[PDB]
Amino acid sequence: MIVLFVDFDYFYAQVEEVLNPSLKGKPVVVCVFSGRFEDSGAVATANYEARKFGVKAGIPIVEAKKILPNAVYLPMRKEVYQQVSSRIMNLLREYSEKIEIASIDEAYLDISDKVRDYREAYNLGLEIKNKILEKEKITVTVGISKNKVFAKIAADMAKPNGIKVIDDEEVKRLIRELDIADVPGIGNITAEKLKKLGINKLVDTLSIEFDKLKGMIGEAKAKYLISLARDEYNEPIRTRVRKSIGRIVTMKRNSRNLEEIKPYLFRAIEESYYKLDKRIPKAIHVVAVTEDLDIVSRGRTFPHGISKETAYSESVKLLQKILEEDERKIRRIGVRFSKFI
DNA sequence: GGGGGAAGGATTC
DNA sequence: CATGAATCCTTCCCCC
Ligand SMILES: Nc1ncnc2c1ncn2[C@H]1C[C@H](O)[C@@H](COP(=O)(O)OP(=O)(O)OP(=O)(O)O)O1
Ligand SMILES: [Ca+2]
Ligand SMILES: [Ca+2]
Ligand SMILES: [Ca+2]
Repeated sequence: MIVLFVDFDYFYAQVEEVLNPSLKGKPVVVCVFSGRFEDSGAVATANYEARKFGVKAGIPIVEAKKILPNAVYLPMRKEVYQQVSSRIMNLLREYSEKIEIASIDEAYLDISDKVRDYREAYNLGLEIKNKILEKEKITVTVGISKNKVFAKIAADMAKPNGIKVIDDEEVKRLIRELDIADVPGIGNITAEKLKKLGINKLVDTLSIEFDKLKGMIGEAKAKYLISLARDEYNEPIRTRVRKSIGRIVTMKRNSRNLEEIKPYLFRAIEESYYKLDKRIPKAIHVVAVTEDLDIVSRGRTFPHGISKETAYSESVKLLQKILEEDERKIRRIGVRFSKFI
């Protein structure tokens, strides 16, 4: 089995560079403006010119301007990036019918029956980078290995605008030298739990009784890491379909007033329904972000589909339930629809 | 005991 | 200061 992972470089900002080439070379910061005070919000992503100085995804726009006050700041345009992404995704289909689209800018290709070895896979890589660079003017990093995880790790090491292969020989090496934290699916919270257990590299997970592992990070995460350490991880490439659709907005100011909140909530439902387009949900959840960045939610599944009318009234109750069951103020309110018919 | 779904949350990218 | 969706976990609950 041979996997080829494609990851587009600094995607949102690169698409803005493509649409306005006079930007290539200058630090570009794509942000989400919360409408609260001035320049309130966060950075969705930034090109590398900007990342050299610490401006990256997740930091306040405010801290970014303090560092790069003259950089170009642009408001995120998700719809545009999505259509550009869809076109690139369609180009990849012509290289394998077995393709897994993991996110707006990541995709795994199962190229076992289109190639015989790593030389041809690597070659197919350059061919794909070029096809995309020509047709869309988007540079992408490619990763190639025996399974999805290592394909992705490969790209993580080769980005930006790179390509790298991790042969079986190097796979066994990494399982021993690679920092467990660099393994996809291992975030700051799990990496921490892993250190207290003394597990610092993939291999280390073998010198520990599975039961203590399952207890600390869960069974799923345990079997996952153990199979990667044993080098028997071989999850297939599957076409994934939406199981959920929703939206959450930020308020001008925190609140607990049902009447002051409703507008934002209804706005979220209107936009969610628009995205459902033909899909009908049997379940709805109202999600709130408390004044201290905590997340609470109340839901309800119905035996039948939900009409926009029902959604509107039901969401109000679930919101009231949240207020009744939590004294804190709400910072962000929103809805989520799932269990489509 | 244990299947199976539902609800609220934890984590990750 | 702090802007969509998947997968997994724990606890309930109904029930044969
Ligand atoms: N914190 C975030 N907030 C909003 N969107 C995000 C965030 N992190 C990532 N994204 C989105 C927008 C990015 O362009 C896209 C690509 O995934 P990402 O992990 O960030 O790849 P990257 O390291 O190559 O840079 P880039 O973010 O520009 O693509 O995912
Ligand atoms: Ca990515
Ligand atoms: Ca990317
Ligand atoms: Ca990590």
